[PDB]
Amino acid sequence: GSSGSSGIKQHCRFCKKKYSDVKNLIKHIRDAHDPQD
Ligand SMILES: [Zn+2]
Repeated sequence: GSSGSSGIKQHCRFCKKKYSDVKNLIKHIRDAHDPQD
């Protein structure tokens, strides 16, 4: 009705992908991109 229904939005700008669970996003990057390294 009238209430900001929480909803996180994480997108791998790098590959313009989408991951429901952020935890996966991080693992996906360090696995594919791995820029930090
Ligand atoms: Zn990616």
